[PDB]
Amino acid sequence: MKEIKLILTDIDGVWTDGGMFYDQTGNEWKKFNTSDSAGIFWAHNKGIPVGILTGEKTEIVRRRAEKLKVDYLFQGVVDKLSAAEELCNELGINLEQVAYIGDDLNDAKLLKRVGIAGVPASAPFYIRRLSTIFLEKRGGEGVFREFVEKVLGINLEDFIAVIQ
Amino acid sequence: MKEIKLILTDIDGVWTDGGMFYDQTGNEWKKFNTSDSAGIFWAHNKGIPVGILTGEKTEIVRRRAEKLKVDYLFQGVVDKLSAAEELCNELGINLEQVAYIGDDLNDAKLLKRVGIAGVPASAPFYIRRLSTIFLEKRGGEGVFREFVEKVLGINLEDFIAVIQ
Amino acid sequence: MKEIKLILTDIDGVWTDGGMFYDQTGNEWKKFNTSDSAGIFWAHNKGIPVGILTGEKTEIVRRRAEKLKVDYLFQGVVDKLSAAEELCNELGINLEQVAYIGDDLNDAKLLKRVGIAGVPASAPFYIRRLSTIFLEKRGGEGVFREFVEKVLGINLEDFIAVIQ
Amino acid sequence: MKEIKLILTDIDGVWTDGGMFYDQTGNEWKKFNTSDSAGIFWAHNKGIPVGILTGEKTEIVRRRAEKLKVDYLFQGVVDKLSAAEELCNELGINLEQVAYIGDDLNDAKLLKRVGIAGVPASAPFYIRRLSTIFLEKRGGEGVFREFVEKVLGINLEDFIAVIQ
Ligand SMILES: CC(=O)N[C@H]1[C@H]([C@H](O)[C@H](O)CO)O[C@](O)(C(=O)O)C[C@@H]1O
Ligand SMILES: CC(=O)N[C@H]1[C@H]([C@H](O)[C@H](O)CO)O[C@](O)(C(=O)O)C[C@@H]1O
Ligand SMILES: CC(=O)N[C@H]1[C@H]([C@H](O)[C@H](O)CO)O[C@](O)(C(=O)O)C[C@@H]1O
Ligand SMILES: CC(=O)N[C@H]1[C@H]([C@H](O)[C@H](O)CO)O[C@](O)(C(=O)O)C[C@@H]1O
Ligand SMILES: [Mg+2]
Ligand SMILES: [Mg+2]
Ligand SMILES: [Mg+2]
Ligand SMILES: [Mg+2]
Repeated sequence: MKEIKLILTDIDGVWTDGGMFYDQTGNEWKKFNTSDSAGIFWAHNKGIPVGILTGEKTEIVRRRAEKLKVDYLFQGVVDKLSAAEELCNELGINLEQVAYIGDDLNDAKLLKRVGIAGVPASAPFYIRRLSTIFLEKRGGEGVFREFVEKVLGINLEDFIAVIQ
Repeated sequence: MKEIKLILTDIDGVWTDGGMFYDQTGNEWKKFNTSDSAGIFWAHNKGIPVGILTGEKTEIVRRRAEKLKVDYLFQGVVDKLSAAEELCNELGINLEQVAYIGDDLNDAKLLKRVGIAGVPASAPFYIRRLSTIFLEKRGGEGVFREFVEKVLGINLEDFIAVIQ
Repeated sequence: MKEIKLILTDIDGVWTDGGMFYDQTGNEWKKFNTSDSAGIFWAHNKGIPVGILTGEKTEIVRRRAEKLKVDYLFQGVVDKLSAAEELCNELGINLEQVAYIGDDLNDAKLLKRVGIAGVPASAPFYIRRLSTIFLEKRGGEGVFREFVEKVLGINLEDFIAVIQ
Repeated sequence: MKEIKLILTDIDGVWTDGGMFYDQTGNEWKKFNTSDSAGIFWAHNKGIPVGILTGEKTEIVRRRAEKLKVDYLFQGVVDKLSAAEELCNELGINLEQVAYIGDDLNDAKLLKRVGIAGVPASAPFYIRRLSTIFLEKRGGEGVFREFVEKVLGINLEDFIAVIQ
């Protein structure tokens, strides 16, 4: 499929089902899926970097990005298209060489500009229709992994090669 | 769609799937869905205030309401119809100009009196039948967003206009 | 529906989906569903007490029981049939006048001896086949409410009566 | 079913749906399903030890292993096949007498070598195809219980015998 040099991803509604847990004390949680770490694995296996673009800003996400050895983390991003363009500048690539997955309004402008756009099955219809590949999985169900595997054309042969 | 001047909403079973998480220490959680924040976005985009009426009283909900810039928050409400009527008086509107979404016994009197009544798909059947519009989504699945988008007639053109 | 004078219930797998959340510090959580409180409402409306029999013993459940004004709470119960017999003996009640809902091995002896036995849709097949009424809901989905409404014959007329 | 002398299991994605909950303070949760404890019950009832092999290392799992009286607990395992072979050598059994359930890349080598391999319905397709028995349940839904019951041929007669 289309050649990709950078994989970018939103968090809420992609790495999660959109859930934001609040308690009585000011603490907050997100629920990640260990399945998604394999998306980082396949990307790094093919020598492709992964960056997170999120509108939120939390220690939750910083620690998760650390655990998964994500290459870039941008939090509190107000303009994701600008952020992506700037990062493309740094790497000497075009948006045409980027695969991005997001699920909501703040992702729309960037989704429309990238080489491959992914949107989970759980997303609003007017975002889902921006997706250029079909994703079966919902947010939090391992849809980041699904996206990476499809974008990179990971097949049974690739699997067999890594489990020797 | 009927003219609407105020959107009101329950929390438990609408903004959540009814889940109430308890630990061993007296703390408590709810799980919100980031998708519902777009309900506030659309309402405010159309100049319409949003109010929360809940029979619970928690810091959980105080914090979530603040995060989403909800216009009105009423907690520990014992009589939601009276509460809605009083707010209408203060605003110079009548219940026929209100859209309300709720899911259970304490919402029924108000559901029967508003201009547009919404009830999530997850709700008890005797409450569900009070709904005057069909909602596909369950509590916690983004059903508040679904309600707002339906009530305000948010369409593709409206979406295209905001992502420019 | 036959005459019922006491409604008894398990917690894990009935009031919850079986979920037991553990953290890194020795704390523990359960997720309840606010829908189930209506089960207590209907029982009390009909003048029927509710008791909890659970094999676990937690502050989680003590607090939840208090919040819902449950009439009886017995925790750390090893022999649920004996516990039920002893409670009923204090109240003058025959097991045939009891409705009990449970979901697992420790509930089977009691389920086989009560007037109405309920088992959630999510339960192991060997237990589900002991249910004497059909319950559509899974643990944590409001199946306690479902059980009470069916056992007490709660219909649209009862609903109309409480909201008028 | 074939002769089994040891049951081994992964945690994340088998005993859970893969969920990893992070808060703002460095704490972490997993959500277990009480249903899975019956897996240990049946195994011990047939005189068969159970061991956990997991690549994570948490107090969460120490606590859950203790609660369920699991015979062996190995965490931070990087090579599950080697760990299993070493354990087998110690017990004087071979891999053909082991039943193992896992869901992801780190489980594949061992799944290919055991006497009975189980993989939950929620797992990646290239792992699921390694399963030698059909499992209907997803991670966190009681799939460890399902695996044990199938591996040990637990039938209605067994159930009847234990509830007398
Ligand atoms: C070899 C491997 O893939 N390690 C991955 C593990 C396993 O999925 C986990 O140990 C299963 O139990 O998950 C992480 O720790 C995680 O999602 O938190 C990230 C890590 O990159
Ligand atoms: C521009 C915008 O829509 N901001 C909304 C964000 C994004 O949905 C989030 O940043 C996605 O990562 O969610 C909130 O913070 C929230 O649900 O907590 C409310 C806020 O109004
Ligand atoms: C009138 C009524 O139903 N009160 C019930 C409420 C409402 O369901 C809740 O206020 C909705 O927001 O829930 C509880 O507080 C609860 O489940 O914790 C129990 C209580 O008996
Ligand atoms: C007799 C029995 O099987 N006890 C099991 C209980 C019951 O399932 C529970 O008490 C239901 O309320 O679950 C555990 O405590 C657990 O999953 O934490 C393990 C324990 O082995
Ligand atoms: Mg998002
Ligand atoms: Mg409600
Ligand atoms: Mg139970
Ligand atoms: Mg796993």
